[PDB]
Amino acid sequence: TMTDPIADMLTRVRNANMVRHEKLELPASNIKKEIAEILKSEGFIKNVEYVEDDKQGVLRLFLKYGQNDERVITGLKRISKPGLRVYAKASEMPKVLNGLGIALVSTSEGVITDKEARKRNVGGEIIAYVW
Amino acid sequence: KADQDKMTQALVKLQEEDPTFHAHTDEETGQVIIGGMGELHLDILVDRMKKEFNVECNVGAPMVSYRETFKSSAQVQGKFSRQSGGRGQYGDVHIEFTPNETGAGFEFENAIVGGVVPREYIPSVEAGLKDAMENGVLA
Amino acid sequence: PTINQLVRKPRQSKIKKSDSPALNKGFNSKKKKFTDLNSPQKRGVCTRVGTMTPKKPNSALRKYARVRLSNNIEINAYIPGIGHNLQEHSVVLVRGGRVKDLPGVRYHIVRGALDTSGVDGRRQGRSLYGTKKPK
RNA sequence: UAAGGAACUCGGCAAAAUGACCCCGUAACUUCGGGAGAAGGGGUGCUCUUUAGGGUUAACGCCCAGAAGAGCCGCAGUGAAUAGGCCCAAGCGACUGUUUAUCAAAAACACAGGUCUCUGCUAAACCGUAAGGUGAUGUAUAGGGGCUGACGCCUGCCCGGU
RNA sequence: CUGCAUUAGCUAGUUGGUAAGGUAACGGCUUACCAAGGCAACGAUGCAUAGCCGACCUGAGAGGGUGAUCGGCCACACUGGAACUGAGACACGGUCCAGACUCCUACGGGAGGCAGCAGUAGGGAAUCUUCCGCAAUGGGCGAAAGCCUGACGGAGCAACGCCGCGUGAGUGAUGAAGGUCUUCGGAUCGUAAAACUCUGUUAUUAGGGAAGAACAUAUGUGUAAGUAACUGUGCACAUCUUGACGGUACCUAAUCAGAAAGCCACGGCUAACUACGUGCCAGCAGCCGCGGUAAUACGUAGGUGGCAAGCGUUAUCCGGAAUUAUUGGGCGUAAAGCGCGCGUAGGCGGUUUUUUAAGUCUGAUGUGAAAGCCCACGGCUCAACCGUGGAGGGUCAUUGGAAACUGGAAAACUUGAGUGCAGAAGAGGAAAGUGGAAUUCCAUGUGUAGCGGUGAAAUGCGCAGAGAUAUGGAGGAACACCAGUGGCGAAGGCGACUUUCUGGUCUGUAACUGACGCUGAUGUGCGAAAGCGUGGGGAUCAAACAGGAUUAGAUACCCUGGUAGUCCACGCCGUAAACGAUGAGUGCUAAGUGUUAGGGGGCCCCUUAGUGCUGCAGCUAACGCAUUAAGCACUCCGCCUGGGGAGUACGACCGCAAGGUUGAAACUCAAAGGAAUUGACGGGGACCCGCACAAGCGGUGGAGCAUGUGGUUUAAUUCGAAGCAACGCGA
RNA sequence: GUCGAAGGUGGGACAAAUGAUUGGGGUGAAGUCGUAACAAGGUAGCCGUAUCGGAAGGUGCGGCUGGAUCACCUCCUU
RNA sequence: AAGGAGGUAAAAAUGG
Ligand SMILES: [Mg+2]
Ligand SMILES: [Mg+2]
Ligand SMILES: [Mg+2]
Ligand SMILES: [Mg+2]
Ligand SMILES: [Mg+2]
Ligand SMILES: [Mg+2]
Ligand SMILES: [Mg+2]
Ligand SMILES: [Mg+2]
Ligand SMILES: [Mg+2]
Ligand SMILES: [Mg+2]
Ligand SMILES: [Mg+2]
Ligand SMILES: [Mg+2]
Ligand SMILES: [Mg+2]
Ligand SMILES: [Mg+2]
Ligand SMILES: [Mg+2]
Ligand SMILES: [Mg+2]
Ligand SMILES: [Mg+2]
Ligand SMILES: [Mg+2]
Ligand SMILES: [Mg+2]
Ligand SMILES: [Mg+2]
Ligand SMILES: [Mg+2]
Ligand SMILES: [Mg+2]
Ligand SMILES: [Mg+2]
Ligand SMILES: [Mg+2]
Ligand SMILES: [Mg+2]
Ligand SMILES: [Mg+2]
Ligand SMILES: [Mg+2]
Ligand SMILES: [Mg+2]
Repeated sequence: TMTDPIADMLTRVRNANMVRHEKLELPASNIKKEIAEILKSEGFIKNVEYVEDDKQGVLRLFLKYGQNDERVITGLKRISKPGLRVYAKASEMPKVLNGLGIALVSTSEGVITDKEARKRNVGGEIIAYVW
Repeated sequence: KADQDKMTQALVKLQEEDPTFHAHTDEETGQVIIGGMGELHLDILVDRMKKEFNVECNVGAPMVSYRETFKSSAQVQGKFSRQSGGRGQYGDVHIEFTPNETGAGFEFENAIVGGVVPREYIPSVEAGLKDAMENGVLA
Repeated sequence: PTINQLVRKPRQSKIKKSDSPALNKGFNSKKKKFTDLNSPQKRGVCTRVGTMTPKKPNSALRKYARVRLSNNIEINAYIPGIGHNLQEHSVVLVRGGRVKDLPGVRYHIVRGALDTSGVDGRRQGRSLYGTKKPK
């Protein structure tokens, strides 16, 4: 059965991006919503909507494409997994694409990006890479 | 025979000790021969090898490598036909064997006229003769 | 495999075999046993000396000796160079390196060591055949 | 019965040795029952002290029966008598049985098992001249005869001759 | 902080308690008593191997390999046991006992332990002097001088390693001789050489000549505690004296280019090519390979390349090897998905709220010796080397903080998972019963000479009446049409009909429970056919087998028979190309068109679950897969790591047996493999054409003769041509 | 007197070496016999199982397509 | 009209 909702969400985003879809609806959760908000703030997606219905709610992402129809999201990679969880220190925080990408992290100070983790000098569980 | 290496080492050491005692291997007979100044010398050396070097050895008269020869001359023929199965083979030769002058050694002559035996096979015939003579015919 | 599978059964590397097993063994006579020790060469006594025919497509009468080594292991060792002065009971030094033509010949007899003589008339690459500098 | 210990002899024939009870311990192989008392070891008398019990009785008493400790004596304590020698292998017969009363006990017979064959009942087979019987007060999962001989794995070719 | 399960059970002072004894000390450390505890799949026990570390080698790293020299810790001192003395030993150059071995002896009896430094013998491919001195540092004793110190400081030997410097430098065309090649002009060795000039690092000779040396002691004073006061004691300042190395390092002066270059390689990888000799020989070779007369691959020579007091070879380790893949690989066809269920441990797990701080993150403190590696600086003329600082190295510990995620605790939700309610189809399974067609056999009527079979035949059956035909009977086995990329089942599998018992699945609904789920090692069951046991049954077909045929032979294919078996019951076996060669669960990602079983809204549309075909994105070595993924992802399991050897051997477990499961190695090769391409080929195919058939005229084959050929004969019958495409052919 | 090394006796366990003889395996040169597989390989091949035969292999039962193929019907795709 | 899936006939000497 389902074992990694975050991986499912990332794969939904990847598949929609490949097929060049405009919107993407998935079941919601707080971690997923925070991930989507980070993506929007960083500019990888266009908009995020939350539908506060029954059954845990729905997230409705809107993907972003640049000029020439180029895809803003090149790739998403799950880093920490149920089968093996990954943590890093503040001084060991990895840079995605030499800084051109973001590493979504989960920290005592909320789920943030690797840039914010380095700035605040904190580590945590490296949820994902996005570039 | 398990003490042959010990025997060789003892022979080496004994030759270093005693210039007049010699040990050598004879190719033809494959025997190791010990040479000395006399029966007493060799007996003392044999006992010393047996006891000091703990290699019990037995000694005897050296073997004499005999030879064979033909006393009578004769013209002979050798034919070999093996066409019956699979690859077929054919060979034929007529050779006159003559008692050579003693000490002159083997002598092969090629009195072939008309190319009855192709010149390619003549060296092979000579080599076959050499091998068959290396192998004894009487003893 | 899953990470759990690797934790349960870790990965296992292939084991490497020596090309010259006979050189990896010494012998203790007092305890009458073998011992694991890597030697670059071993002394031996030529049990036999003669010629072998190479496997196809090569053709020759390649000179070799059957040698019993100081550790009591019997091997076939090639005799390199042109002409040699080796017979049965000769004491020779044996190093690694097989002869590809010769199936069961997995070692070489060093030239210019112990009984084995240097190659007569050799002038180029002499150190490989134990020949002194002519000068 | 000194020393020896199978050197005897066709052959250890005879003899010697083992032998009871308790405790420890016990191999190959096996049809899983066994082999097994395998083997190989230890203990064993008497006195006293302390002390768990069982049967029968109101109880006393009577009977059975252990454990621990400390002592004593001898060359020796199942102090006599009675009471397995053991082991490793091979042939044969599976086995318990049976046999030449009176020179043969066995590898011979028998055997449970196998197979072939006869027999539809007034059966076939058997005894008898017959009557009359056995078979059987049975009925083919039965009855007679031949051969084989537990069990395991198997049982090839020839129907010309008789 | 190590390998093995082809090691699964281990433990009886064993685990705990009580009492005592014992020890520097706590303690089953030991004994007495009571209890039955203790360890172990988080790997006990057993077996094998091993001194551990700082560090060292390698690698970009992650890792892999190693544990010399130097430092720390441990253990041992011919082997085993014991205690004595002592602060300390159960003691390398102590004791006692036992043991092995060895030695001396006057035969009465005695002695010894180099894994201390040298050295001997032996083993080995292989590792040094039976050297000098306590002058320096350190140690024991002494008040001290001092004695002892094979620690140590030195010297001797070894290219064993690293580092440094040599073997000369400038000019030198007149391209000198001579070697090698040549196109016979020349090219090359070559500014190389010769010659002139220069230098002395090195070397020889002769002189000077350190540091390492602080001291201790002794002799002079000064000062400080104490003294009633000295001698003394501590401290401070001066003086005599102390070197194995060693007359060594180093410096100076003179003489000479004179004494001082070798090794490997030159086919590709890989820098460097020509001539002779050889001729699959001799020989080379790390792989691919080279060598049979034109060898850049064998040997020599010239030249060239790489290195250089070293250069090559062998051995071993890491790398390249992403070739065990955490970083960083795979399993449709290349090696790889268990034949399939059911299910234990474990791994993993849906949404929200509160709480905890085990993981997770962050700060402080202590420690991670020294040496080493790295960075910097300083000293040897440089460098190696030496010295001094810095930096690094913990999965380390104590302590203070954060709460997002994982973990724990509490409380809710219905989306997953089940249940209820209403419906659907089904060769799902088990047991009894009924039925038609057909085959074989038996009996009888009619009937005559064949039947059967094959490419063609024969065996065989039949004149005793076969085969054919009609009727009846006996018995076994399978269910024609329906029938379908159709249905059902986890897989194997399930097809006449009827009855009974029974499993699963799908559709809609939204009462109901509230995460109860997924996977699944070990385990436990099912599992085509053949096969095994017992008892039945026996038509057909048919291993074995017999005969006939074919054939060179034919232990076959073909024909005639024919036993096991094929069927049933109950047990056993447990394997198949048990296949979709594709593990299970879950979600997500264009479309078109069928079909099975349903549902909803108007023949149409929508929809659920299957079953097919076609086809995007994406994937793939390609073939191909593609909402029934081989795409994109997460969880769990099984499996792979070149081909043989080999699914073999050994061990173990299972089986009546046959065999099954688990499962190596030595050795051997440089391939083995996959997909696709072009050819060629096929006792593969389709089509098209041709005096190839067909239509037709005339011939040859028959006769005589001409001629050529084969055969035979001869002294010779010359040689050549042999299917078409030899034969009135060379002629 | 307790403990106690070595020793002795006994039946077992495990490991190594060695052994008349024996079994398959690998390699090797033009050896001998046949021709199983690759084309429909001249009987499609292969898988499991049973049995037979000098040998490859043949034969039986079930399975697979990783099988060529002339005529027929039955469907599906463009 | 051309391709994919199932069933199913008839034929057959031997060696290249
Ligand atoms: Mg007597
Ligand atoms: Mg007596
Ligand atoms: Mg006797
Ligand atoms: Mg006698
Ligand atoms: Mg008797
Ligand atoms: Mg009997
Ligand atoms: Mg009698
Ligand atoms: Mg009698
Ligand atoms: Mg009998
Ligand atoms: Mg018989
Ligand atoms: Mg050791
Ligand atoms: Mg690497
Ligand atoms: Mg001492
Ligand atoms: Mg000593
Ligand atoms: Mg020493
Ligand atoms: Mg030596
Ligand atoms: Mg690696
Ligand atoms: Mg495969
Ligand atoms: Mg499968
Ligand atoms: Mg340090
Ligand atoms: Mg069956
Ligand atoms: Mg037949
Ligand atoms: Mg299988
Ligand atoms: Mg499979
Ligand atoms: Mg569908
Ligand atoms: Mg064939
Ligand atoms: Mg075939
Ligand atoms: Mg047959």
